[PDB]
Amino acid sequence: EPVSKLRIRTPSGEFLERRFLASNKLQIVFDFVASKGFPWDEYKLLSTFPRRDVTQLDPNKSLLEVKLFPQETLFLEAKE
Repeated sequence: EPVSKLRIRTPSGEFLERRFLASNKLQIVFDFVASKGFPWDEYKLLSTFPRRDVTQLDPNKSLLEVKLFPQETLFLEAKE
């Protein structure tokens, strides 16, 4: 029960920030960024290394299961 600390950079270049259960399902993060106004159908959620569009990952997996732990910076970007 330890701490995933994510920093999402917005298109404005500003930094969304918050912590989750590393045991927390991925959909949770999906919702967090969505609630802050950044919807899946419209935005790629990018991890640098290994470069993956996290949105494209199965929402059921854990942040632990997806190497999102314990100190990542992510990137939102228009799927247009």
